[PDB]
Amino acid sequence: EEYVDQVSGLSDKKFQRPNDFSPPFRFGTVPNGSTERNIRNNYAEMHAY
Amino acid sequence: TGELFFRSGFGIGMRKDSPWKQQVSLSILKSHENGFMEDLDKTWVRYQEC
Repeated sequence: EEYVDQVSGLSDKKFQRPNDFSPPFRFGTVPNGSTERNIRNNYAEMHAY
Repeated sequence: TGELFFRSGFGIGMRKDSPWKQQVSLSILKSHENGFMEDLDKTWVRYQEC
């Protein structure tokens, strides 16, 4: 028994619905970057969280 | 099963000189930066039945 870990992507329930699940998940990065600007222009609520 | 090799992407073909070339070359980048391509992928490719 081994190798049990997988996620779908940026459309998963873990990213879209942090509160409507197990204790809130965590994910982030540094601000003032291209990835931060892209995720802010794409997913407002995800960035706010 | 296996590892990728000779990873070359697809593309839209056209003649040697045409404004439609640059138009499509900009529209594809805009779609990629917007999210349309991700929706198309998750709709027509990401079946995930197993």
